[PDB]
Amino acid sequence: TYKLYIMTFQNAHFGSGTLDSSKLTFSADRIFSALVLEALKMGKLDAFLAEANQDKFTLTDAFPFQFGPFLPKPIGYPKDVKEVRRQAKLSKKLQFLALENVDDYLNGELFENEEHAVIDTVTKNQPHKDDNLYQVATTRFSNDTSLYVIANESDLLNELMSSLQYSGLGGKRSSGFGRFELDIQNIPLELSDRLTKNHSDKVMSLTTALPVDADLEEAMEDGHYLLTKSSGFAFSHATNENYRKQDLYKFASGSTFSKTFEGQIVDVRPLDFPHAVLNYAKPLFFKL
Amino acid sequence: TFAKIKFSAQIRLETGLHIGGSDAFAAIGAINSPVIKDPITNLPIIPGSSLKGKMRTLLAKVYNDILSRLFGNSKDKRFKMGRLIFRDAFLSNADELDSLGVRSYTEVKFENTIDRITAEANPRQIERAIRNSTFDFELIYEITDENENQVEEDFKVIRDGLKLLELDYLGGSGSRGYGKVAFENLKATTVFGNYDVKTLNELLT
Amino acid sequence: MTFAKIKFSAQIRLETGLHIGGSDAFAAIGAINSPVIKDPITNLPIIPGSSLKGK
Amino acid sequence: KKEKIDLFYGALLHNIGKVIQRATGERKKHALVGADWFDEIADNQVISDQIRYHMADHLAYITYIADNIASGYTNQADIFNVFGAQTDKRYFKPTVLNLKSKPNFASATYEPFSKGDYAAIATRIKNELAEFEFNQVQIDSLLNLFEATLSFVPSSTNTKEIADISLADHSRLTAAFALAIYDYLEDKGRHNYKEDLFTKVSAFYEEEAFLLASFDLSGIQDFIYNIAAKQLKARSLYLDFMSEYIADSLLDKLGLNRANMLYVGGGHAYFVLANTEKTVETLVQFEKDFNQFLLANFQTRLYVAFGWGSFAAKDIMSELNSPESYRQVYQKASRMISKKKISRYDYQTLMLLNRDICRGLYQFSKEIAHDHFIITENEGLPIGPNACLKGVAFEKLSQEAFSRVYVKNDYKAGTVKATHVFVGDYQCDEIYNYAALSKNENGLGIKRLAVVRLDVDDLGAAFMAGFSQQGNGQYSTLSRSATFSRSMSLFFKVYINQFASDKKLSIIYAGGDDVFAIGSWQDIIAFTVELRENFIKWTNGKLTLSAGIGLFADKTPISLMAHQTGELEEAAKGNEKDSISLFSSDYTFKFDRFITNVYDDKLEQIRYFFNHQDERGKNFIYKLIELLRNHDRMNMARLAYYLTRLEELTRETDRDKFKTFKNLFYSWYTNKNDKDRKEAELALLLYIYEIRKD
Ligand SMILES: Nc1ncnc2c1ncn2[C@@H]1O[C@H](COP(=O)(O)OP(=O)(O)OP(=O)(O)O)[C@@H](O)[C@H]1O
Ligand SMILES: Nc1ncnc2c1ncn2[C@@H]1O[C@H](COP(=O)(O)OP(=O)(O)OP(=O)(O)O)[C@@H](O)[C@H]1O
Ligand SMILES: [Mg+2]
Ligand SMILES: [Mg+2]
Repeated sequence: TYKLYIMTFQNAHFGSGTLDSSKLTFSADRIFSALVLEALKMGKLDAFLAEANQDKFTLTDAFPFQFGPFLPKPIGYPKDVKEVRRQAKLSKKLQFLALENVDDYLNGELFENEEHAVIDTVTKNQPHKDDNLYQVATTRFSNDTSLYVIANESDLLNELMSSLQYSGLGGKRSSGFGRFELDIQNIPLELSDRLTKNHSDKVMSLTTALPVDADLEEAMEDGHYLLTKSSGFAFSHATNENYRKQDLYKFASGSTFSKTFEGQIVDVRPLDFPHAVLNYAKPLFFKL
Repeated sequence: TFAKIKFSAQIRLETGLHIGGSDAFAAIGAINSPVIKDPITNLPIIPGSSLKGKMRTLLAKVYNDILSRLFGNSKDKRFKMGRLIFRDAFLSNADELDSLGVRSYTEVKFENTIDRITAEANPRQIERAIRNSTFDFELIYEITDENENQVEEDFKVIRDGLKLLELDYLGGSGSRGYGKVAFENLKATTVFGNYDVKTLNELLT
Repeated sequence: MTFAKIKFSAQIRLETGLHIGGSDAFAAIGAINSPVIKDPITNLPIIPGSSLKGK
Repeated sequence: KKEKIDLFYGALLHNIGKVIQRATGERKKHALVGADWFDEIADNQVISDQIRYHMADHLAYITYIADNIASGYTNQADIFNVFGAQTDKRYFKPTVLNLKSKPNFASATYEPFSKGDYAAIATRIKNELAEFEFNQVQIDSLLNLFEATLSFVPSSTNTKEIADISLADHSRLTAAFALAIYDYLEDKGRHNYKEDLFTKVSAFYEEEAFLLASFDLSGIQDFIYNIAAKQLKARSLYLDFMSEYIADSLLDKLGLNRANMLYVGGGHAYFVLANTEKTVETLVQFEKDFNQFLLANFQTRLYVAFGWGSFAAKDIMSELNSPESYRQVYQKASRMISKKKISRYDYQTLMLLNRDICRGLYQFSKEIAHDHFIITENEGLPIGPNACLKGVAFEKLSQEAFSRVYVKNDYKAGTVKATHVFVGDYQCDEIYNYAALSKNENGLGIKRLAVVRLDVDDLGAAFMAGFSQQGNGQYSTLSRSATFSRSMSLFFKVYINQFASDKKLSIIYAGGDDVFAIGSWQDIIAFTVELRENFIKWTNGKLTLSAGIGLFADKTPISLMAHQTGELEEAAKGNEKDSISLFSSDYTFKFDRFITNVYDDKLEQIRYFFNHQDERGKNFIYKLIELLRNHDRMNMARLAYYLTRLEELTRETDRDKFKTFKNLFYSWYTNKNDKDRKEAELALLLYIYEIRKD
């Protein structure tokens, strides 16, 4: 709920399913699994997990900051022969909206995803294997675009988040992908009043969430949500191999529900696995 | 003990390098092999994977463990993502190449092939970053409690992996030039954590 | 410890001065019709290693 | 379901008189001579009773109302007359569908042929209509017999106001309505005499009956191309028989069929159901039944979103200001899909979730030379919640439900259950040998495959907001949109295959507006030139397409092929949307300008020069390209020296020939519009490609 965490990324890689596609942002899983891996490289793991399980802990997904903070497209709010069809192909590559324009967006104004990166791909190989010819996609930000995981400020969190900036964030680390720098900035008040956690009227989630089983029924019939795919492998130092995770589906950021809910941190431990592989799905919301 | 020491060397190309790029559509009178450049900065780079795999194999020709814990291993349980996070280089002297008049930072070298027994040439236009380009190199050795007096064995390897790469090519069509390279201004600050600097910066030269 | 790497230093002091062809571009209207390959930052003649390897 | 059989055929056959009328022309009425010709075949009474007294028995008033809801001496007018153009007739040559002949491109010189050649039509009708059992087993084999033969003949064809729609579709779209009128009147619960609601009063239009359903097989693009290479053809064809089995099992859970349908091309499919208290919950049930089928197999890579629009019979006409609400008929079902595409996968399909075909479909890849596709059960390649899909040989009659035969309409149209899926003919070679087959017998041409990815621009715009320029009580009928949707579906799913006659390529999915062709590079461009030039004749060019061709080597991955030409037609969707883009993000020529000013204007004259001289060659061509790429103002003068210097060097029996080349070359080099320069920059590429020796 507290201060923004602006991050100047400069050639990161945030894969989604494959290695051939970076996705210009990252879910709250990517930032929460990073901090736990930082807290395990330090000694301060269980000091973070008590704070991770704490009620006041907040995160959100990454959204492009270049001049002011930007927000995801509120899914399911458009509330004349060709342009109403032509702009549907253009307001579908429209996903990241300015905070000075969300109130204008729900009443009608055209936007185009003012360009943040060139999501290209590079070709790589391993020369003496005869079958390693791979491609790593790449998001490459436009020299002033930042992402700001909005989080509750703490001495432990700034101790770990300033360790990610010299240890990378995202995929293909140890190859020059994801290495950034921090700028913790105060949240503007015209964004800060709409941040909620237990509101009840026409709210928008802005992180990948997964409700409790009683609340999960409540978000279906009134929510204009969007699913995800939290597959992949589990990064461990006590396995000698690599196992898959348990592949849960979360509600992507921009899922405009009718009211808020409470979500958990889903444990996706593989079968017969030593430690606990978690997945942050606590929600964080936004009024309209 | 937790620290993150960072190298900041200056990659200087005594012979102009080529790093291949990617398969795109070349026209008739166009460059057959364009160098990989960041899309936004229309300038050459050296990708961090290109520095890693050349340093990985050159140290494999000497130290054959010591190599797996510096570069990572999907096997070898404790050596997944071992201790080094490299970074894509960038042009430092982009303002200092011009005033030594250079109109475009990448030269285009024309080559051919003489097919044997028919003697008919087969031309080629490969693009290379010019010589006195200076790239900024940042190698990051992360200190945790799982080191246990290995923070000097792991610097007669990196500083020797640089020295092997001094006298070998760096990326692209080596054995024909294109990699006579130099690492300049070696220094190792501690950008995050608490660790000394004198015991390894005096190991240099 | 049977890994070494040695270098043959030499000095190519030539005679009958050489034309390793370079940019076969469309030249100027009365200028040099076929220049040589050159270092960009000094505009001096070079002998490339690829012209030394295939030859 | 006994009365639904007899109500359906007579709805299709209430205007079977006018093909028996205008062939061997009598004078009397057409509704009577239909049943007169019909009573000689099988002597069925209730179907003939629907033909005798439907223009003036509680069965023929449904036909009389549905003949009006279709649309409420002269050859068939063209469907591309009523647009933003007001000088054309282009009446159809009234021949039949052939599948191995050229398309009858409708020209304005076909007005008089209104009496003569109809006897060739009615002769073929006797062949299949005679030995006909009139059950629901051969229920679609008669629907072949109207689309293959009764297509290009007109309906009433008098001095009326409609004058445009066919007789095949007018038979379908009336018989589509008449069963939906039956289910609306039956599920309401009153059958006490039709004249009382239909002919005694005309207030049947003022209630929302016979709603418009639709679905959308989403994820259809990312499934196919994310995979020694012809396995992708069976993957893109597997999702057509899935796209039809959705459209057929939805009509199996109802009492409807392929008449109750307006479109099935490529995932999207529209319908005309009955707005009952019964059809709205058999859609929710079948959507719930089919989406859990996609989870156990495809794990939310695919999703089907059944949306429906409850429209009224008044909102389909042309008299009132219903064209201003005619888009709302499609929009109400399109708003439901676009809302169901958002809120997917309800509660217990997700709480149950949070806790093969990959090898089996390889067997289907070897079943692509077969032409008879069977709906078996629990055998191989599942396509529905208890069914499967196999391509069997001529050794058929092994426990079939549907016999999905090939594109024929004529050869395999003698067996039982003629269910037709029109897909992808001329898969000439395997994909890894289109590069090596670019050299001719002379042995010159460059070894590169090339892949076409095109689509028609404002097809969904002209489908819905088309026919909308002529008055406030404008034409804009559903029948004028069903025949439009039939005309494009008959173009792509049939006529592309003859455009790929022997053009050394493999059509993958000539479907909705998309065509994804991949073949040898010379005949992949000769295909595209003979694609839209045939299409603008077909569409009276007012509704255009845009292609993107990418030239690749052999053994490049198709995911790299289909994306780098998929995002290369996106550069052609942004030029003016009517544009080819060749090999790169530039060379985005307007398509009509690409043929008359590059491919035939300049490239012939470049071919005409160097194949009718001796002393020039590739060195002269290469220095012209290098002066065409840069183009300084200095290179205008520097090229003026270079061309004048070569007059001096020729042998003076070719100097005036070269002088007609350089006065014509330097003409298009020095301009201000910057138009013909990059045209000749491209026209030299395709000439120097096709002359390269190994
Ligand atoms: N069987 C098929 N084979 C190949 N391509 C197909 C097939 N069916 C449909 N397509 C094409 O794939 C294209 C892309 O469809 P896509 O996967 O985006 O689903 P969609 O319904 O268009 O999703 P959205 O409506 O959200 O864009 C469609 O325009 C269609 O032309
Ligand atoms: N057989 C068909 N009958 C009616 N309409 C069709 C048919 N095939 C395709 N269409 C229309 O064409 C659309 C294909 O969408 P696609 O994204 O490929 O292009 P588009 O929406 O027509 O516009 P654009 O080409 O500018 O993207 C479908 O949404 C559909 O409405
Ligand atoms: Mg299209
Ligand atoms: Mg289109």
